[PDB]
Amino acid sequence: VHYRTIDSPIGPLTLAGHGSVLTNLRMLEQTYEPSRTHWTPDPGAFSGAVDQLNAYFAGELTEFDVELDLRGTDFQQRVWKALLTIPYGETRSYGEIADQIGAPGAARAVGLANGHNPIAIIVPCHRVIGASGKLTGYGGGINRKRALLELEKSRAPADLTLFD
Amino acid sequence: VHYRTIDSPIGPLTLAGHGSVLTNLRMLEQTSRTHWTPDPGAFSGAVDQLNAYFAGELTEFDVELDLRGTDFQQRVWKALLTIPYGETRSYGEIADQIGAPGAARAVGLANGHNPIAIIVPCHRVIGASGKLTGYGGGINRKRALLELEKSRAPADLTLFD
Amino acid sequence: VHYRTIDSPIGPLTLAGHGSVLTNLRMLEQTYEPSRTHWTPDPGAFSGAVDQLNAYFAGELTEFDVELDLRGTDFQQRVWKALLTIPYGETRSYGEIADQIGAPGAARAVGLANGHNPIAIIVPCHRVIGASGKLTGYGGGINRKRALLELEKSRAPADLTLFD
DNA sequence: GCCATGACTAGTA
DNA sequence: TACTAGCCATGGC
Repeated sequence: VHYRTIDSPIGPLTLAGHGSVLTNLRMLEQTYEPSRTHWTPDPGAFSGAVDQLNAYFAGELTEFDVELDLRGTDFQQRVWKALLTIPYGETRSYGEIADQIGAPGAARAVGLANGHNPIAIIVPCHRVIGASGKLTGYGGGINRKRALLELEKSRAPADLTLFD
Repeated sequence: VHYRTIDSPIGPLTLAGHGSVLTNLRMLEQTSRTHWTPDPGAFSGAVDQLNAYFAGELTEFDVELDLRGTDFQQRVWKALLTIPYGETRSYGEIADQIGAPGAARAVGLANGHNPIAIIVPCHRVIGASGKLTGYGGGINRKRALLELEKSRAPADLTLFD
Repeated sequence: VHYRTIDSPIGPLTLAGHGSVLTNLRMLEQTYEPSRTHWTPDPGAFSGAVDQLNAYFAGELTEFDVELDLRGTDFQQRVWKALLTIPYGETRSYGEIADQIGAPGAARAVGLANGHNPIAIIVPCHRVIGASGKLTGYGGGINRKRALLELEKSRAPADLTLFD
């Protein structure tokens, strides 16, 4: 299992997976770090994705063509699959997904499922929010989530939104 | 408004209201009684029934109620009244039943604010896990009343399980 | 208005008031700063109240003999008055207090009123907790809340509880 | 338009 | 058991 850390406007992102397939995408200081058992530094890895992320922040990207290995509970899976439903710039609520995937009255259970997302950004755990419309939490900081949302309505540098 | 305290297996019940219409029924140490005048001759229709209930004979009250409270509380309480004797529903089920699904916690609090205990069968609402989860005059009373309605016979004893 | 700032196990406390009657008592980085308008420092001030606090933190003093002047809402005064009810070493739920000043349903409301208690220990906003058992929030952080509650529970300095 | 609430509910370690 | 990135109705402010 190979891993690579690139820079970003919200800080270093660390991608990981097998060959060309991402298993992980995490940030600096976000809760629930996976055990990184058998991880190897590979500077040239995930070049496809690495390009695409850079573009995303640069404004020019909206849909992510990448290969993913999502490993986790069928409830967790069913959720995360739904997250990719969510288009660029749009937002859904915790409650709404619990409906979409047919687990009505599981609005909170999603809470956990979002946080155990192993592949941030590309799987958009940041596009899910409270029914009132408030950011309730983010693995890597509530403010970071905010910066990622304010990118997607106005193409505003997360470099900035981040210190508000 | 005029009021009267009586006994029961679970200790003093205070009934209150105006004329023969009942606004409150409160048991001891529960979760503002201004202008209230004690009148030990009142609500005897109600009081009769409340003994019958505890004897395990009455299973359908016949009293006039005055349920002052918020819109959402009315709707809840009114829904409490549809729960038959010796059955039970979840806080969820009620939420659904009043067409405000996913409010069940709120049902909890409306349920908390029942101004008229027992006759409004708020104690028959329970957790979807079957858990008791709390009652105004304590959990042990809740258990007692439920056990009573199950057995159609006094569960005076159940207060000390 | 005089004030005097003294040391304590939970960080320095500042007492203010007129002559010998206490109007405020607050901690560092406490939520809801009041304006210190026309405050002038008096390092000999309130020596009654002081020698009691040292004794309170030594676990010896249990009931404060002190003249207060509280200022706030019709309601806020009801709540704060309800607080001097609570004996050393016991607690009450938020809503429990609500009931006791004849205003059921106002739990979340008593929330704020504590927030705004001008005198922090002597009037024990710290002895008020969520019915869940979990302790909900505190002016100078839960660390400090926890510590005080443990102090009363042990009749013994709990100045490590800050770090638990 | 803010919240230091609470008789809920749903999945994991 | 007991954890939560939730929820909805509140009552002051």
